[PDB]
Amino acid sequence: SIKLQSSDGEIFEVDVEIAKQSVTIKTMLEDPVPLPNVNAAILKKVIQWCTHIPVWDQEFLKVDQGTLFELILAANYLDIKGLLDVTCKTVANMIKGKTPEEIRKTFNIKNDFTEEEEAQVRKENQWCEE
Amino acid sequence: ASSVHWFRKGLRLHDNPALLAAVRGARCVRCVYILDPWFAASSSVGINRWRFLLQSLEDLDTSLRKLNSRLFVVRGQPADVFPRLFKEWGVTRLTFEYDSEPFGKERDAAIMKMAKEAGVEVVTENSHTLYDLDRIIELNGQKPPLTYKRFQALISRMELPKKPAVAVSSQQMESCRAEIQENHDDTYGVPSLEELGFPTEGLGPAVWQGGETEALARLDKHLERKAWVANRMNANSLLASPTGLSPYLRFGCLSCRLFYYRLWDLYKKVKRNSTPPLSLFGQLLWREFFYTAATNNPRFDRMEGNPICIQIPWDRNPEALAKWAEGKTGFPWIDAIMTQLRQEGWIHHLARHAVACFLTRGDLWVSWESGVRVFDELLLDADFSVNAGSWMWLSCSAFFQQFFHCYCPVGFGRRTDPSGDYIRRYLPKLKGFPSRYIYEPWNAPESVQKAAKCIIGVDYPRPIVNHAETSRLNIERMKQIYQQLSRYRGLCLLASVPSCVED
Amino acid sequence: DWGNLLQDIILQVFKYLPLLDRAHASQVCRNWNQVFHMPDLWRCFEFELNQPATSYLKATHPELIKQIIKRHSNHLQYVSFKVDSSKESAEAACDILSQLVNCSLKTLGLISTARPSFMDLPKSHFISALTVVFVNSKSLSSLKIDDTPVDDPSLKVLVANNSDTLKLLKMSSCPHVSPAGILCVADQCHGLRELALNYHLLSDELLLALSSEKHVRLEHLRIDVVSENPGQTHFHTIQKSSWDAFIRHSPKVNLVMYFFLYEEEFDPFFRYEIPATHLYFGRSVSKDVLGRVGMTCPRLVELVVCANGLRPLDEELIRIAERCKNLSAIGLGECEVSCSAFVEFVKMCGGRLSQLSIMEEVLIPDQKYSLEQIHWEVSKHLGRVWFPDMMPTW
Repeated sequence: SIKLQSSDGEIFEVDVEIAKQSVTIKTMLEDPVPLPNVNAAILKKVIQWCTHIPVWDQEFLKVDQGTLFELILAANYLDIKGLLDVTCKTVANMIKGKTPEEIRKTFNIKNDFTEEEEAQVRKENQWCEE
Repeated sequence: ASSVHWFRKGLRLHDNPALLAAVRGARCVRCVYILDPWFAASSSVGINRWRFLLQSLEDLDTSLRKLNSRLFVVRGQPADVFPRLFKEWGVTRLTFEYDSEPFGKERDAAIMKMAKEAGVEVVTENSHTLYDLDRIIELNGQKPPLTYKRFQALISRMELPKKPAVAVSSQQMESCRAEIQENHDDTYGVPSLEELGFPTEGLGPAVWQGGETEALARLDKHLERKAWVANRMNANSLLASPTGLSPYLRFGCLSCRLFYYRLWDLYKKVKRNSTPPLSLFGQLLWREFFYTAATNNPRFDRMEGNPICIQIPWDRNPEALAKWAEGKTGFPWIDAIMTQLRQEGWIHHLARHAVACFLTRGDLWVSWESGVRVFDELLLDADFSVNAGSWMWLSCSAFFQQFFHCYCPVGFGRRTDPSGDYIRRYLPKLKGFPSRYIYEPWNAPESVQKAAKCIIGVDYPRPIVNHAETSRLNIERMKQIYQQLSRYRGLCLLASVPSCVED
Repeated sequence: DWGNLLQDIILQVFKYLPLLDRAHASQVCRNWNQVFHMPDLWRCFEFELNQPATSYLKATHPELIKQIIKRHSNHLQYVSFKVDSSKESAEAACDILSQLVNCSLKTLGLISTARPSFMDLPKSHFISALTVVFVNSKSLSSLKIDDTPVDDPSLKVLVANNSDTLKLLKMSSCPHVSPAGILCVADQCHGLRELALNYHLLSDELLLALSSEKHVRLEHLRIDVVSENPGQTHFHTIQKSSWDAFIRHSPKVNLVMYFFLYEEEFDPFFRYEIPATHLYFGRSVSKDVLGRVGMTCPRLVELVVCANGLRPLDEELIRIAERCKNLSAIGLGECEVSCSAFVEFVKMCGGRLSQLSIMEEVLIPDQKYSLEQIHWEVSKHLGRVWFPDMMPTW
C-alpha cells in the first residue's frame, strides 16, 4: 500500500503488496510521489490482471484509436508482458490482412517513401509470397 | 404459352414438377436437351457415360412418343442456342429442374438473365435432391454441416422431404402437343456413339442400361420385399447388381424422393408400427450431405482455394497415376477394381475406398483431385458434389475424420472375397492361381505360377510399391499434417484429429 | 504518431504477424520498414523446396532464399527443409545447407514431403552439406533426419561436435546406419531425451547404452517395425533383460511402437512384459498377438489397430481393459467385436477413454444389443455423445 501522482494533475494512490507487478517503477523508493507522462485508465487495467486473448480486454480495449495509441505509449513506461503485449496483440489483429495502403488509412500514417524507396520495397515484398 | 422444358439432369417424366410447370399454361410445349457434340469428342467422358446418357435420352424420346410429342436434341452451347431457339419458336416460358452445383448455378444465372431481357419467363424446381439444400444451410446457421453425423443430427430435427410429384398425363400433353417437323425432328434426333465419334465395334450390351424405364424397374426389383430384407458384406455384391440404383439417381432417371418414400412404405410394412432409423436412407443422405456441402463452394473439387480442404503436399506423378488408372499396379485387387471400372462404369463403394485409398494416403500419395478426374470419366454415378466429396473424405482431406484406418492392397481384398472369383473375372490372366496366392501372385512358387501359366514380371506385372514401407511413410506424413493443424503436441494419433471447425 | 511510434514497439506488434503481413506492414513507412529485418523476426524459417514437375504447392521465393542467407544466417536458430519428390529439390536443400557456415542452429529438420529425394543424391554430396551444420552449429539440440543417406562416419562428426547438446534425434528409414553405428550416438550423447529409429537398429547394447548411469532419463523412444523385404522376414530379439533395465532407468518414459508386419512375423514380439506405452498396427494383427499384448503391456495408454481378420476379439478387448489400467485411447477398424463384449469393455475403462474410434462394421449384434442400441450404451459409459465412424457409400 503506497501512493503516486501523474504529470497532468496530482491524483492517484495504489498498493504494492497486491500490485505485485509494479515493475519499471519498483525503482524509486527501492532507493511517493514520482510519476510523469501518464494517466488513470491505466490502473484497474493492470489491477484486474496481475493476479494470475483474454477478455474483458476486448471489452477493456474497446476504446478510441487515440486512447489505444497512448495506452501503448504508457504500456512501455512500466513493463507489462501482459498489458503491452496485449495492446500490441490488438494492433496486430488490425493489421493482419491489410494492404500497405489500407494500413496507412486506418492509422493516419502519411507515406514518406520517395518512390524508388517504395517500389524497391514492394519488389522485395513479393518475395514473401511463395 | 410456348413453353420449352429443359432436361439436363432430371431425365424422367415421373416427379418432374418443372415439366408440370412448362405444361400448366397451354399453348405449345417442346422438351429439349442441349448437347455439345464437339465438347463430346473431349475425353472428359468415356463411352460408358455417353452411352448411358443417349439411352436415357432415347428412352425419354420413346416416352414422349407415347405422349404424341417428341424429344428435341439441339446441339452446341445453352447460351447462343437458347437465343436462336427463342426467336424460332417464339418461346414464352423456359423450365428446368434446379442445379445446386456451383458451375451449374452460375451457368443458370446467365441463362436466366439472357431470358429476362428477351421476354421469356423462367420457372425452376428442386427435385434432384431430397430437400432444399439452401434451407438445410439456413437452419445450420448459414454454413453447411461438415460432418455426416452432424448432418444427421440436423435432418432428424427437420421436416420430411416432399413426396414425389405425379407425372403429367397425356390429357395435358395434347393440350400443347407441338407440330413435330416429320423427317426433320431427326435434325433434332438423339445421336449415336458413332455420330459422337466413338468406336462402336465389338461393344456388347451395356451393363447398366440407361433411362427412366430401366430405373423404374430396378426400383421395384430392389424393393421386392424378401429380397430387400437383408441389411455382413457379401462378395456377390462386388458384381453389378441388377437392382442397383446409383447411376439412375445421378442422372435423375430415378427420382430420389420416389426412392425415399417407396423405401419408407416397405419398411413400414415390414418392421410395422415404427419410424425407421436414418441408416435406412443412408444411400440418399450421404448424397444430400455432399450436395449440401458443395453448393456454395465453387472450389469444392480442388485442394487449393477450397476452404474445407486440408492442404496436403501430394506429388504430381503422371507415371504412378497411369499405372493406377490402367490397372497396372502389381495388385490384383486394385487392378481388378480399375478394370471393372473402365469396363462397366460401376464399382461397389467398398472397392471405391480400396482404390481411392491406394491412390492417396495409403500408397501412391497422388493427389485426390486426380482420382476425381479419372472417376469423372469412368464412373456412371459420379457427379461434381458426390465424387469430390467421397475423395476428400477418403483421402482424409476434409470432414474431420480419422486417418489411421488402412486399406491393404492384399488383405482388405482377400477379406472381402477370399474365393478370388472377383479377380478371376477381370484379371483372367490369373484364372489358374489358387485363392491361396491370387491376391498376391508374386508370393506363389514358380511351380504354381507355371501350372497357372502366369509368370509374375511377364504375364502380369510385379507390385509397384512395398505396402508396408509405404504405409509407414504415409502414416507419418498424415501425422505431421494433422499435428500442425490441431497444434496438438502429444504422442497419440487419435488425438491429432480435430473433430470440427479448425483450431 | 503511429508512423514513428517507437520501433521496439512495432517489433512487439510484428512478432504477432505472419510473414506476408509483416512485409506489407514494413511498407507502411520508412520507420516501420526498419523493423522487418530485425533478428528477432528471423530466428525461425521453413524452406519449401518443390517443383511444378512434382508438386501442387509453391516454393519459397528464390530471391527470398538469397536474402535470408545474406542477412539472417546468424540470426537463424530453427530451420527446417520440406523437400518434395524431385532431385533438384534435394539438391537445392544441400545448396542452402552448404552455405550455413555462420549459423548456430539449435534445431534442424529435413522433411521429405513425398518420394525420398535425398536418397536420390550421391551420398557424399548430401553428407558434405549436412556436415556444414554438424561442424559449425555448436549448440545443436534437435535433428530430424528421416529418409536420409547419412552414414556412420557423419554421425561421429555429429557426436564429436554437439554431444553436449543433442536431445532429439529422429532418423528412421536411414539405410546407411548400422547398429554398430547408432551405438556411438547413444553412448556419447548423454542428453538424448528422445530417439526414433527402425527396429533393425534396436539392440540390447543400444537399450543398455540408454539405461546406463551417465545417461539422462529418456522421455520418448519411438520404434518402427517394418516388413522391408520378402513375404515373411524373421526379426531379431531383444533380451527382456534389456527392456527391464530400460524402464528402471527411465520410469516415465514413453515407448511408442508402430508395427507394419504381415501374417505372424510377430513371433519375437509380445512374449514378456514390455514397458510399451503407445502402439499402432499399421498393417494387420493376429488375435493371438493381441491376446499377448493384453498379457504383456501394463503400460498401454493408446492402442490403434487398423485391421485383424476373422475371429471376434471379445476376450482380447476385455483382457486389455483388465490389465492396462492406464488405457486412455483406443482405435479399431477391420475386425470384429460382439456388441455385448464391446459394452462390457466400455463399462470397465469407460470414464478413462478420452478417445475411442471404431469403424461401424466392427460391431456384431447379438441377442442383447442391436447396432442402433450401442451408441446409446457406449455414450452413457463414456460420458459423451458417441457413434461408430461411418464411411460414405459413394
